[PDB]
This record gives sequence, structure tokens and C-alpha cells, in this order.
Amino acid sequence: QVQLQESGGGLVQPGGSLRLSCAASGFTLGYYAIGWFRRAPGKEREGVSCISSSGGSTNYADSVKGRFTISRDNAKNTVDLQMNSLKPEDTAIYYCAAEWVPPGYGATVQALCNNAGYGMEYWGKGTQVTVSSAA
Amino acid sequence: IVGGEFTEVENQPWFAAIYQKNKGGSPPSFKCGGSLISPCWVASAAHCFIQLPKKENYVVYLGQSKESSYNPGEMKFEVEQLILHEYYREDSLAYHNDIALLKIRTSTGQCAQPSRSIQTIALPPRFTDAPFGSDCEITGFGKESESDYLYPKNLKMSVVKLVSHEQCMQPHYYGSEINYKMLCAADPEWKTDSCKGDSGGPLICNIEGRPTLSGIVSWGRGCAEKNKPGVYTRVSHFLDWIQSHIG
Ligand SMILES: *C[C@@](*)(O)[C@H](CCCNC(N)=[NH2+])NC(=O)CNC(=O)[C@@H](N)CCC(=O)O
Repeated sequence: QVQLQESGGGLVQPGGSLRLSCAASGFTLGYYAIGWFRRAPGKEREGVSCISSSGGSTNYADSVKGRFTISRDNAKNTVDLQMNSLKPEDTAIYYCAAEWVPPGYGATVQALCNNAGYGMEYWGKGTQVTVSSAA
Repeated sequence: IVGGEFTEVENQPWFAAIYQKNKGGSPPSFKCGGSLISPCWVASAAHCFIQLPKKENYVVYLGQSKESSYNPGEMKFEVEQLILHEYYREDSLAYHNDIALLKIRTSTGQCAQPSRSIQTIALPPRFTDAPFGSDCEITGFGKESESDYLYPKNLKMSVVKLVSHEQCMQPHYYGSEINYKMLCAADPEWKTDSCKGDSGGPLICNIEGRPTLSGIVSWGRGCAEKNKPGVYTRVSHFLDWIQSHIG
């Protein structure tokens, strides 16, 4: 009965901002580390930004540092991705993915995010983010 | 593990944390330890799986360390084969043939790929054990007292000594409930020992100067109890069984 669902996709002018949200139903998302991944039309899936279950550790791809901001609310069962100063290069399908991090590892969520999301337990169906002058 | 120290990366890189899955999006529950004997194979105790012997109930994690960054692509494994010894029995106090093999693979179908934090552990030569009184090291996430219900947060290791069967089969020890397919090991001061939650974890003794999976945590009356050593599956007497399930 586990469900992940992204929302917030749309068409935005270059330099504009956009906020995505990942909502969970069927389970408590707060136990899980969450990664936002994206697939561009030509490339393969890459980690954009990740956050640990408590929200204490985050990781960002170099492409988006200082532009994107991941956050979460474990009372509302959500994880948000704030996207500012959007560039055409950001155009992609954005997926939310959840993974339970077992105890006994480092506090970082760096490796969770640098590895194209292979092995992440749960996935949403994704939402479209398009950055173009056509907006 | 009772007494001893908390471990780090590269200290038991053959160590496997075995979890049982909960229904729904509930996180799994820690169930037992294990040892990576082949890139695709983990050895652990059968008593850990006897209630739910279907492989779908478990997930294995490797490379645990406080300096290891969790990567689910390389450190999480589904169990594609769960094999319990066909003559596993539960006796009054002892377990017989308490051994199990788990064939593991990542989400992309790979086996374990070696690193500073993931290594295989060598099996002993057939019927060969370190001498009694040798220092072996044990490892796990099991209780740190018998009377505790809490499992520790981080990996612990300790050093116990091999105890001879003659000494172990003394009546004020275990008497006739110890056979030669078992290995006893204890702290001479009875302060350190493995405990509930360490089963399937390794007993590592040095065979001719080489670290060796000599035992698999199986049972014991209490934890770190006087005259009551931890009992272990004697791996040297199961080599044929093991290698019959792999090849
Ligand atoms: C199943 C496995 O994880 C445990 C390991 C206990 C290690 N024993 C010692 N002396 N270090 N094995 C068992 O639970 C088998 N049953 C027992 O040990 C019981 N006699 C004690 C039960 C308990 O204390 O939890």
C-alpha cells in the first residue's frame, strides 16, 4: 500500500523558480532517506539532491549547489525540492525515491545521491520539469 | 556482544547484518549476523531462519562502518537462495547443524564487490582448528548484557578463547550436550561473550597465521556466564556441506 507521489512539475522560464513536492501514503516517510533524481531525454538518471530521514544530512550535485534546496516535514509526511535560477540543462523528469538507511554507517547521504539511485527501495512515477524560452 | 569494544570499517569486512522485512513500508528488523564467504554467499545460523525459512523475508547489508557511506546499490542485497541444513534440529539446550547459506545479489543482480569495507573471510582447512586457548574474535549487534532487551547501535567486537571439548563437556559446563561438531569459546574471566542477536556472526581464529571462519555463533546458557562458554558451529566439519551448495 506504499505510495510515493511527486508534484509541482510544469514549464518555467530560464532563471525562474519552481518547487517540487514528494508525498508519501501507506507508510511513514520520516524513517526514510529521500533522494530527488532526474532523467534528461539524452542522459541517464542522476542524483540531484538527497536528505536523511531526520533532515540533518543533505547532499547536492555540483550542478545545482546554491540553486536547489531540499527540505522535509516528517509531520506532514513530505519532502520538498526548491529550485531557483533554473537553467535549460535542468529540463528533465524528476523522481522522488525513498530508502531506509540501516544503522552502522556514516551520517552522510552522499553515496546515496552520487550513484544514480540504484538500489533505492521506493520510487514515485515522476513529474516533468521543463525550462525553456517557450515559457 | 557482551563486553569488548565497538568496531570500525575494515575490522570485520566479512560481517553481514541480516534483517527480516516488515509488512508495508515499515523498516526491517535486525535478526542475525553473518559472514561473507564468497562474493555471492553468506554463511549464518539456521536457527535464525527456522520460523520463516523463505528467502523473501530477508535483506542483507554489508560494509557496515561509521566511516562507510551507505550505498544501497552496492551494500544492500536480496536473498536469492536461503539454504538451511537439512538435519537442523533443536535439542533441550543445544542446536544441531545450526548453519545456513544465503546467496545474495544487489538490485542490479551483482554479487558483493570487494572494498576496504567488504571482504570475504577464508574457510578453514577440513577438520582443522586453531589450538585450544587460541584468541578468536567475535562480532555483532547482539545484546550487551543477557538481561538487556536493547540491541546496540554500532558494530561491536571482542576476543574470546577456544575451550577444549574435554573441558566444555564437564558436567558443570554443558556435559553431554556438546558434540565435536561444535566449538566452545569463552573469556577466562567470564566477562566477555557473544549474546542474543549475534547468531550467524563469525568466530574468527587464526589458522597458521591466517584469519579463518572457525565458528558460527549458535547458542549458550546465558551470556558471559561462569562455566558457560558460547557455543559455535564448527565450520571445519561442514566444509563438504558448504561446498556442496556452491560450485
Ligand atoms: C540465535 C543466536 O543468535 C543465539 C546466540 C546466543 C549466543 N550464546 C552465548 N552463550 N553467547 N543463540 C540462541 O538464542 C540459542 N538459545 C539460547 O542461547 C538460550 N539458551 C538463551 C536465550 C537468550 O539468552 O536469549
